[PDB]
Amino acid sequence: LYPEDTPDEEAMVKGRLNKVSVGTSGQMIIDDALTCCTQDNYLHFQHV
Amino acid sequence: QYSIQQSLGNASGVAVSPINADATLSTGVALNSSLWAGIGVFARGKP
Repeated sequence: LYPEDTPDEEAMVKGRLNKVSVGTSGQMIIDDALTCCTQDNYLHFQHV
Repeated sequence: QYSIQQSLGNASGVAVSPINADATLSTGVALNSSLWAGIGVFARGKP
């Protein structure tokens, strides 16, 4: 919907937002998994 | 394909650093070529 515009990856990481990208086979893919945790104490990841 | 970035940031994409080589450095000097230089008076030449 918004061509010729690119997001800021670092701003999204600081704001704890998960973005999307284009995969190898031309399929849109979720390239990160983060949670709504302000600190970086191993809790922003969803795995733990 | 797509561009390969260098010195990746804080998340997501992967990167490859530029090729680093320093032990392979060497200096190329002939050290055997001999040439002579001089001045003189000649019939034809650019002064």
